[PDB]
Amino acid sequence: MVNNINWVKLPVILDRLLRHPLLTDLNLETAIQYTLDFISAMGLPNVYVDKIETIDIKEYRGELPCDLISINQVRLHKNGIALRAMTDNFNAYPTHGEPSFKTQGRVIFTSIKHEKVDISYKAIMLDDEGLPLIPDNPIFLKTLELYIKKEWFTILFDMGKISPAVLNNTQQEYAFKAGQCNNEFVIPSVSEMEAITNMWNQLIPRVTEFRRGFKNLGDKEYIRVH
Amino acid sequence: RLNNPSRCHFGIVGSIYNLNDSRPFSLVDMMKPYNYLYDAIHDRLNKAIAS
Repeated sequence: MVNNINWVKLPVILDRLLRHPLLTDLNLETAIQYTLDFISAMGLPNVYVDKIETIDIKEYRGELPCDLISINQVRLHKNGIALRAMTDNFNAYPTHGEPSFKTQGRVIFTSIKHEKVDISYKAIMLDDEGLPLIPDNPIFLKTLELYIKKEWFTILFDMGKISPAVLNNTQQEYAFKAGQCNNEFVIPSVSEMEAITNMWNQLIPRVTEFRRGFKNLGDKEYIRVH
Repeated sequence: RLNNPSRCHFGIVGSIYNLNDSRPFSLVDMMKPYNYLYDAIHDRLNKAIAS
């Protein structure tokens, strides 16, 4: 992302929606739901807060933090070796190698019995109130406004209170701005393009940045002169 | 030596294959960059084979 994620409170979207006389019955209760829906449907990683938190494994199982939504990586606390997805179907079940993990709910199923693991996970930036906190990027705000507008007009059109042309125009505008926001939050910055360039041009390829925490994904690959 | 009492040396005899009072640029030295490029490119070849 070229731009920065300056955070603002949720009713900044209701500043903008309620200009429209047909969206005057929207509330913070509706804003919260549709904003979470938009955050998830877009799936932009720059909107989440990067956090690292260590837990202990009792026996191939560990308690997971409360605010976790996705896991960037899991590693062993003492070695630093990263973990992979567990393809095994019989992990903690005995009969009569390289470590791995799996996460479903509040439980993480590792292949280690008793060890501490570091989890780099993503969460949502919250407000002083326990509510989501949205970027103030006007592209993001306009796209979220159009999302909420499109949902409300879909309801009104199912009722027959909106002309079909109106809903078609709203959907068209929302689709274009959804593409625009997706590209805005995804296209690399200049500093990120240096990382991508250092990853791309490698006379001797580096294919083991997963073992580390992708620390050296972006380091330059310096060849000595002979 | 017959006429110079100062001319003496040791059992060690040898030579440097250098150019013009410089350090020697041996054959391995002038082939080594190509060997390193060969190794890198064949690393690429092995990974392409594996994939």
